[PDB]
Amino acid sequence: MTKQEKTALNMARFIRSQTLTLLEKLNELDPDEQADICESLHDHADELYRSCLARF
Amino acid sequence: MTKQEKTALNMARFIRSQTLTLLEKLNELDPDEQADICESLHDHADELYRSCLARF
Repeated sequence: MTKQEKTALNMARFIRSQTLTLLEKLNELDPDEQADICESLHDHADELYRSCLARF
Repeated sequence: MTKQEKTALNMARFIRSQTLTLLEKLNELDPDEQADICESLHDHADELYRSCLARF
């Protein structure tokens, strides 16, 4: 278990935690607003993915 | 422009900001770790989406 591996795992734990907080907050908005936010999260996750592939 | 609309927009601005920070940090991990994190973000965005649809 390298230090960097611990950092990657912490990042994953952070994302899981943040996601649960977002669910709680989204429940406070209207359906269409929830849809807009979820779409943005999805699109941003994919741009990150392509950005990592590009910087290779 | 309702208060709730301002909250939704702030949430979007927060997600954009967090995403840019994640790009910076992912560049510090190995390719396979980057792939693992990006996949988790993508899967979590979709679970959120389905969770919002379910709670309707």
